[PDB]
Amino acid sequence: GNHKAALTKQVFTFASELYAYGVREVVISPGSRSTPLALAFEAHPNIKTWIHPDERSAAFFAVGLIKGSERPVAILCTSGTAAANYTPAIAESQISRIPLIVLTSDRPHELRSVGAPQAINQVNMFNNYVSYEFDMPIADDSKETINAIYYQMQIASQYLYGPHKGPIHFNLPFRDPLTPDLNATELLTSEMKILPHYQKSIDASALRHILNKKKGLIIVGDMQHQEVDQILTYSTIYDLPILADPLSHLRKFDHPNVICTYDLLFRSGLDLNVDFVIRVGKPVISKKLNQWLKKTDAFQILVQNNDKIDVFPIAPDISYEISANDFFRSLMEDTTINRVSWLEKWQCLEKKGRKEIKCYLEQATDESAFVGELIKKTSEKDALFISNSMPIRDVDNLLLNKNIDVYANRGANGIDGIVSTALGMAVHKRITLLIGDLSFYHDMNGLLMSKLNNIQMNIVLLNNDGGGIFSYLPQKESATDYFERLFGTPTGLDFEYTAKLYQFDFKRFNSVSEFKNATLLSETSTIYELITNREDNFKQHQILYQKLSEMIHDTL
Amino acid sequence: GNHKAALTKQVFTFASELYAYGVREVVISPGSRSTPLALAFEAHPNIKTWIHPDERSAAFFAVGLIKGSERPVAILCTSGTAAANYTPAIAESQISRIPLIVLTSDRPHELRSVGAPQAINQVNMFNNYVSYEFDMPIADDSKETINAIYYQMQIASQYLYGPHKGPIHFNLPFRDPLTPDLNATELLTSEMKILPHYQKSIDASALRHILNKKKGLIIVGDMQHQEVDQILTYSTIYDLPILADPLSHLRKFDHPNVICTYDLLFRSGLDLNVDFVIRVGKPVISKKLNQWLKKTDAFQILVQNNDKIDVFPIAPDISYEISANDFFRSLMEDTTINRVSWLEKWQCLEKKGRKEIKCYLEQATDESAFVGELIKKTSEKDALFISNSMPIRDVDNLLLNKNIDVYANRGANGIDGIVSTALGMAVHKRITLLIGDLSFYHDMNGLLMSKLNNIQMNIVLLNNDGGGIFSYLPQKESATDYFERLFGTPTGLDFEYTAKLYQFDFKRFNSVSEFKNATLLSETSTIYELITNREDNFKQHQILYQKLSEMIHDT
Amino acid sequence: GNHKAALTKQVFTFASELYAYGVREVVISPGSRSTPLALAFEAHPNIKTWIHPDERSAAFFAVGLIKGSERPVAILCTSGTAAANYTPAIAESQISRIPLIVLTSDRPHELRSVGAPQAINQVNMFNNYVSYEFDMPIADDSKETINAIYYQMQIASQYLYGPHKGPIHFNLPFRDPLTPDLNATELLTSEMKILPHYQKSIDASALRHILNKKKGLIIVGDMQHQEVDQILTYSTIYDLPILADPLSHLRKFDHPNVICTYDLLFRSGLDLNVDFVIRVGKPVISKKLNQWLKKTDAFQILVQNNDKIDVFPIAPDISYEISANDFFRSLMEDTTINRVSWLEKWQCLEKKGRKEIKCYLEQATDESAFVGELIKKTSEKDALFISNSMPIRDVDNLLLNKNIDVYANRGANGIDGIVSTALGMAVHKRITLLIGDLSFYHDMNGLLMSKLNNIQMNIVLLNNDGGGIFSYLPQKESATDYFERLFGTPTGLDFEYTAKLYQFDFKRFNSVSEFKNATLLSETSTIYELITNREDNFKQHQILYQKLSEMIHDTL
Ligand SMILES: Cc1ncc(C[n+]2csc(CCOP(=O)(O)OP(=O)(O)O)c2C)c(N)n1
Ligand SMILES: Cc1ncc(C[n+]2csc(CCOP(=O)(O)OP(=O)(O)O)c2C)c(N)n1
Ligand SMILES: Cc1ncc(C[n+]2csc(CCOP(=O)(O)OP(=O)(O)O)c2C)c(N)n1
Ligand SMILES: [Ca+2]
Ligand SMILES: [Ca+2]
Ligand SMILES: [Ca+2]
Ligand SMILES: [Cl-]
Ligand code: NA
Ligand code: NA
Ligand code: NA
Repeated sequence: GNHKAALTKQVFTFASELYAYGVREVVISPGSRSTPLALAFEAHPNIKTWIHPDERSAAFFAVGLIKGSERPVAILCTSGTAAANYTPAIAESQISRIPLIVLTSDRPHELRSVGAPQAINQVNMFNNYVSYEFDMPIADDSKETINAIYYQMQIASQYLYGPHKGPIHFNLPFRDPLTPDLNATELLTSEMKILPHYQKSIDASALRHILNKKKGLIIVGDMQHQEVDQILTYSTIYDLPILADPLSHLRKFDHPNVICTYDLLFRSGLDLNVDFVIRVGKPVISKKLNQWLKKTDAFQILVQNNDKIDVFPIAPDISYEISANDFFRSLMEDTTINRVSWLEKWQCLEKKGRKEIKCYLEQATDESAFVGELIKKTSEKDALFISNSMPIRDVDNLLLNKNIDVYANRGANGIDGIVSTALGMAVHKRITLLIGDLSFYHDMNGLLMSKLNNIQMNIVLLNNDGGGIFSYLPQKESATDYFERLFGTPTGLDFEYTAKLYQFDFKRFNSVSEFKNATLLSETSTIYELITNREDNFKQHQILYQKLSEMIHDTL
Repeated sequence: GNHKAALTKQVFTFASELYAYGVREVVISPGSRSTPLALAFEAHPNIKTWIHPDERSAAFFAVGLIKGSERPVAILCTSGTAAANYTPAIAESQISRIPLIVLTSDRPHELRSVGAPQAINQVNMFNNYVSYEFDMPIADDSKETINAIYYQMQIASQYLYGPHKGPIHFNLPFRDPLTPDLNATELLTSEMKILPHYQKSIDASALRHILNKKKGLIIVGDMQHQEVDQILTYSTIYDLPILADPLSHLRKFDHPNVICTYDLLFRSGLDLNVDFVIRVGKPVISKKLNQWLKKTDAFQILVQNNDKIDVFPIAPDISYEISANDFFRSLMEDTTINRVSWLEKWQCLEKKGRKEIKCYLEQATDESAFVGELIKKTSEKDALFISNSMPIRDVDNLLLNKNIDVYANRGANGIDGIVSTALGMAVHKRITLLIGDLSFYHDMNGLLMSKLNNIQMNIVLLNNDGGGIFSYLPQKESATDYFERLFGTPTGLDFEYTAKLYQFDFKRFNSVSEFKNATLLSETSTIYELITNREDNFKQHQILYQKLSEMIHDT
Repeated sequence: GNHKAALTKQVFTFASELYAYGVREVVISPGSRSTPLALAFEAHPNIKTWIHPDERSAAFFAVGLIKGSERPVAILCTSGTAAANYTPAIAESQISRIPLIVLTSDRPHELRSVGAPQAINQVNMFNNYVSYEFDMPIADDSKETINAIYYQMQIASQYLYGPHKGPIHFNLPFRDPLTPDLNATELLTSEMKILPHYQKSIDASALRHILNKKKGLIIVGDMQHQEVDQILTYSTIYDLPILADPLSHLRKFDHPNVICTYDLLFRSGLDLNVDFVIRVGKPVISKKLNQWLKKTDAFQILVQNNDKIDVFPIAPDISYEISANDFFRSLMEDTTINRVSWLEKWQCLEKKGRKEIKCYLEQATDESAFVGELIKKTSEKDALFISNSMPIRDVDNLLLNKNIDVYANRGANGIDGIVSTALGMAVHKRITLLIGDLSFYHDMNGLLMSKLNNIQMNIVLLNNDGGGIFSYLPQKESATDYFERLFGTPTGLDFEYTAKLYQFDFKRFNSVSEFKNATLLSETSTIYELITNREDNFKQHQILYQKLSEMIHDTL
């Protein structure tokens, strides 16, 4: 069997070469044309498989496995609309730099024709998002077509780790008959390639005249899956305040120089002249702080550990493509700069601000109170996955010194795929998901992975019956007559039926009090639905956004 | 063994199928990777080859071969930047709807990699301009890789004829070794395909209220390689004036209803009220007429025999995708109205305007005087290829009732590849090329085909040492300190040396008096360089542009 | 009016910010729609313009200015097929990593429509080649239209200098009226931005198990515009032979470990067993050495100082993105071993090989002898620009220890734009061009830059009236009847007329004896045409390709 041999050799060598570069699990979607490679993944004894019927949720689930395992994961689907369902997670992968390996199976080269049944053009179909894309040769007996696997995987490997990391696309034409020879297990190897690892440094001589000024600020944004330890060391030696995003992983250390309440301080009118700012990582969540960067005259230095850097919210004076740890290690040099006065001011504001939050949280009965209680209930060394919209903004204002991790899909900021991404992380981590009802409806299909494979994850569902974030927009007042139809968008759905469909336990609370004396338990994966009111949430959030306004004028 | 026989079969079949759908000649550029299909065309007894070392001029030479033969023509190049040089003529073919078949050879799929030596991405590299692009499978002995030719040639044929006409692209990977079995001549077939022929008609009931209004106008723009006879029939029966562009192929008939001086008329301040206009073809050359279309309140009907209709310069009231003949034929079987005084008003403007042009052409000493003489010197039933920039504007104003044809690359309006396109038509037609010096410089490499292949074609070279069209720009006054350097851009080239290099005879005229008593009949192809001055040309053109202002006010 | 001020503020700020990021030259092509930006470049007192009517040659001319100045250069053209003529130089810039800045002028959105007169789609029209593309907004009075220039310029700057270097695209729509206010000279500023610099390092310990083996080779390909000195330092300490390409810039040092005759050695039948190879830079010219790399089972390391690494001709076992100097200074932490015998075998072969080459050049009378004599004549510390096809193969075989630099277009290996690229380099460096007749005809229009602006550059034209390189192909014997028509392609042109047209001096040599006893350097730029015969060249080259056979007796 000349064809069966070549197809088996190609498909089994490809799966092993994916293993050789770090792939340990794949998410497969059912289909006919994907048969040869699907069987290779299942037969390979060191590649775990996950079968997912929904291609959209499957790709977001794989994004979750990548964020949880810190390894590249591959997805495999058949030809046609299946591949088109990958685009949302591929788009989030592009911005968030997720090493997602997209494999689309195709008809053989001689049979392809755009416009035929189930025949879209798949070659370079993700060109808008990926940095690597290749159309595999058809399998034959020659040595050159096998070496293409080694040749192309070596090129592709530069996009799976380091700063060039991002989604890649292999298009794989397969000729009938499709089923390979399952006896050739000798071609299912488990070798391990040596991966290149670098270390960077910069000469900061021309920068010491800035860094030696007194009123300096370190601003750390999204830093999931990066190391941040040397940021704390530089801050301790040089007395520099750190404004730390929730996704910076820096608030859990309880560092005496970490400022967590900056979004409330700036919202309430904090206005200080600062000499320089060191923006590290992806942008922060705080709308008000990002707007302050577009107004300050401070010297701006941006530090980001990826290629294709974007300088949101404003072009800095210099942009460094380097890891935060390597950057701050180049900056350590004995100097006699006293800025204790500058640091003691920020340490003092943060003290009073942390106190005012605790006073608001004692009298709060709104959605923000529910979020504060979940923060209190989360065990140390555990993790929260926070959905987009308001949950991630409440975490910013409310997470202070708890030793926990928070994760999010803060790349494209979509409300899609949150369930699937959280579940993928729960495969490897102890995580609890916090989500609004619109995102929960968006990726309801994602719960199938919990039902079929018993992935342990509780879900804290905030149900204010629509889009709450829009209450804080000007259209609530300038388009009152159309607000609830265009922006409210209530579903009115009974999510207790969702729990029974996907075999979650269900509990509903109508006040923070019942939530306070309850206990989240890992006996089974359960959905806790907390009922809030969007109008009530807006009123109470307004109270919170101006709580610090008195201390600012008082400290002045 | 099998490889040579599989490669021969695929490549000889592909060449034979191209013949079956209309291809009779190809323009090959040298290279190694293009070996198998290059030898196929040369071996095929009914496919003529042209070998051109400059891929840019080669693609424009193919465009000319298409325009002169009215049959699709293929170009073949090797992998790499050879394919990238095709892009200018591919972009011109997208707008002008030229059925140019673009064949790029590639390395085999298993060896492909963007960034390797001589390795750009050729798959869908012309996606920005073509309506059909295919990456062929590597040659096999199986029937399905051979049937892919029959399958994709049938799909690609819809872009070679009719309204979907335009450029198409095949990327052909070839595996080493690349030489085919030249003795397998049985696979070099010469079948001829039967092809669909349609006729269209529209329901004109909801257009009769417009068409029965008196003050109507038929505006015919670019109609190259299209049939226009029923336009004259409808105009005769219904007393409608025809504002005929030079490229409409209508001015040569000396029809009593064809107005040739509309551009000067509208330049001189014509401001008649019009009930409706029927715009047929691609946009006209006249900037002033296209501005008037953005101002008139007339009912606008657009008629174009091609898909992807663009509606320059303004969206009409209705757009019909139909040939001109099939459009006017569907309106002919109707009753008639009396609009004779409207037709005669226009006929009187044309008679006096033509009399004023004859007067101007006796005094003038500028570039437009040279152009008018060439029209007079052109033998009847012969053709002219007009460059872009000023020459196409001067033909618009000066070509009246002469029985000649005029062609031009009026899609992208590029100054590139003019020489090669003109020579391409010259293989099939009696053609004289009129061209400015900068465009002559641009495609000087295109002259190689005249030397190597003995293409009889004379060249009238209008040399004013720079870009004369920019004299009529507001920058000539508003940016005078920088004008000559930025817009003038003289070369100072002695084009007699170009004539010697490419084995052209040469003659240089400094005045229109010498050119008038000269003769363009030549034993060998020859280059006539006519020396003019850009400022002198600007000043005399402004008199020409305003000449009809007094006669217009006397109507 | 208001439009004239907003337009002026846009183009004057755009041109200044280009200067701020390093642009000093711009090559403008005439057109109407380009008027605003064209006058801005002319009016700017510290940007020099070149005016070129042929966009194809113009873009290759800019490539040469980038190579000569080692700065980014911008090109500007009007709408339509003018931009399409840029494609070949952009393709070469993609592979060779040339920071070519492509500026295409476009109609405003109200007149943007594919199919309209002179209206091709220009936005992302270079998606196939460039690393950055942007469609500028139409100028208006808002500050954000200006701020987009500062924002986008910082992003685009990362593609102009480092390992991410490559062609970038700006499409700029301009609305009538087009003339800017030339009295607003205050907006044409000459600030200079600070640009980041890094130093990388790898952990040599991961390669330890390989680099302690004795039969190791360093193979250095195209390294032009790169630092190369630490390769010599590393090879000296560790006794490693260096096979050096002409474009490696390493042959001009007479380093005891540099091998320049490897190609002839392989052609002459050299067989060798290698423990490891370290491939540095872009691929080597030698077909034999690249074919050998596909057959050896040595451990292979690839090191390139650019992103988007391709691994031609075979997949290495590991590949590093790092400069050669940073890589080898990292390998300098290892202790040495004993491979002195291995080095001696290579040093002895190179000694006899150089004597055999010198012997050949005394006897040869073909195209080869002309090239060998041109190298001898060239002044030291001057430079050659070598065309593709045979001249670059002959320089590989004949260039030994002459103290000169060699440059070429070795990305896409096209025969287009060679003349213009050398001329661009001659503006910043002392260079003589060596080019075959078919490539000379291909870029004949590029000589306009020499007539108009009086660039000093001699041209050595190897005229054999056809494609000489195809003599060495299997087609010469397999399809001999069609060879002259399809591969020879004689033009029969008398290039004395080309010299008169572009105001060059002309001298024609029919014998190597005439050429050896002549003087080339002169006050005026000269075209030296050396008539040779393709058939005799093939035969004499056969003797050269076997001139080193009597030195090879045993496998290395
Ligand atoms: C895929 C996608 N569609 C739409 C949006 C726009 N969007 C942002 S927030 C939001 C509503 C989120 O509602 P919910 O999850 O209930 O949270 P809440 O606003 O109540 O906190 C929408 C539709 C988006 N970000 N992503
Ligand atoms: C490829 C290309 N580049 C630029 C232009 C812009 N352009 C239009 S007309 C013109 C000048 C051409 O001058 P020439 O052919 O000498 O004729 P003249 O204006 O003197 O009549 C130019 C550069 C173009 N049309 N095509
Ligand atoms: C743009 C382009 N077209 C075609 C080729 C294919 N090609 C490579 S070398 C060559 C011949 C070059 O001839 P010439 O400059 O006279 O050099 P010779 O072979 O005689 O040394 C050709 C056509 C190419 N590399 N690039
Ligand atoms: Ca909600
Ligand atoms: Ca001119
Ligand atoms: Ca030659
Ligand atoms: Cl030497
Ligand atoms: Na498995
Ligand atoms: Na033939
Ligand atoms: Na200037």
